[PDB]
Amino acid sequence: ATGDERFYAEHLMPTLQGLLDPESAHRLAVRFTSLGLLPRAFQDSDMLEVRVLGHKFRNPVGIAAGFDKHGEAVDGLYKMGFGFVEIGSVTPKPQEGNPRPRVFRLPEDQAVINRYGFNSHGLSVVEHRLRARQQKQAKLTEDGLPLGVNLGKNKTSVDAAEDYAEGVRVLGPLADYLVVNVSSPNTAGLRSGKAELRRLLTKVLQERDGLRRVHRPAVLVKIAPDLTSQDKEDIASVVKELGIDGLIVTNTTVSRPAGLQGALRSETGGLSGKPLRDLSTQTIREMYALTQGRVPIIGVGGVSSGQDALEKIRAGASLVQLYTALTFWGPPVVGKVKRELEALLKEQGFGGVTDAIGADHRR
Ligand SMILES: CCn1c(CO)nn(-c2cc(O[C@@H](C)C(F)(F)F)c(C(=O)Nc3c(F)cccc3Cl)cc2F)c1=O
Ligand SMILES: Cc1cc2nc3c(=O)[nH]c(=O)nc-3n(C[C@H](O)[C@H](O)[C@H](O)COP(=O)(O)O)c2cc1C
Ligand SMILES: O=C(O)c1cc(=O)[nH]c(=O)[nH]1
Repeated sequence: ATGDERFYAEHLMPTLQGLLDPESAHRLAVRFTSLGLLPRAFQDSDMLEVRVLGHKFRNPVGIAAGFDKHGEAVDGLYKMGFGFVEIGSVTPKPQEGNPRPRVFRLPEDQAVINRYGFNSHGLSVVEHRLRARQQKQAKLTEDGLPLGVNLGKNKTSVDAAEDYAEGVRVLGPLADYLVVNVSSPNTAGLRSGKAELRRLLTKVLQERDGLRRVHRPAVLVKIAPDLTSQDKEDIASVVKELGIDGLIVTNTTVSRPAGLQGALRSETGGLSGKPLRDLSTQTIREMYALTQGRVPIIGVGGVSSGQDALEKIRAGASLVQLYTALTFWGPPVVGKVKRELEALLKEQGFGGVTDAIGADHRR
């Protein structure tokens, strides 16, 4: 462990989180990151490179959606050491989200509960923000640092599929991949038969296919950790039938695992961090098997170490993301996870990340 890792985790982060409300802490982090005011970041080795979704990824550790909802801090996030950045969720029209407070810390559980409710600057604002750096991003992507854009829907929209279609049209041309986020716990009706998922995704794929080739992103579906076995079967079937490019597994949980200690455990919202970790890993495992290992998965939920990352990779993830760990460990967590993952890959006889993807299924 580095000097910075210990100082951030043992002293700086607990101190700052003790002085700030949770949403203020989030907002300041976005500001600092946007300005590049960051501790020095670990040099990515060849072992960490992954080729998937039509792109090179210099390392397999990404920032999950929700940290940079409005695409304000993309360059700072690459500076932090992330191999890829996902922004959003972005809704078609601007919207405020839920009333404050809407983010809650559970430090005794290394967890967070949020009910932001898709607060979003909206597609137009985000479009113009990404256009301002569109060629810089093209070079970053060529250098193995791709960009994902996560699409949401407005609270009052009467046609969910049209909201996602609008997102594809507006931000698709600026993204390496898009995410159809049908799994927020904090918008009424979002997570809801099989035929309607098929309908929605058919429309999204048609819109994507209508973009010019150099502006044509991969399309992924991000799913909840709270799905029934039937839901998971159905999703796998639809994904294969339509040629969806990948899955993001998982969003936050509306469950409250036995054992949570935080005083705020019974707040409404999605739970993230350590209590979500294994529920998410197991969802990756099931989705990989249901798709015969032929559908790339981005694994997310409770990653704070190289071991956590490798467990998701071995379960079937090609790439991982984190968010909640950053709230407790700060920016040095990114180098920590990468260093630990490289060490474990070597210790377990893997030539690189690619060799470990889905390795548990071959035992
Ligand atoms: C879930 C909302 N949330 C929270 C509170 O739960 N904290 N938090 C968060 C909070 C963060 O720091 C808060 C305390 C801040 F900015 F005031 F220092 C950070 C973070 O990485 N900060 C940071 C940075 F951007 C750049 C340099 C140095 C630091 Cl310490 C990253 C985070 F993700 C965050 O996003
Ligand atoms: C405060 C907060 C906001 C989030 N916002 C979004 C979002 O807008 N869209 C989305 O798909 N996921 C969102 N997520 C979920 C994360 O992307 C991720 O799936 C989940 O938090 C699990 O990862 P973690 O345990 O590493 O945080 C959010 C999570 C948190 C904590
Ligand atoms: O904006 C939110 O409330 C939100 C969206 C989402 O997809 N996941 C989450 O945990 N929160």
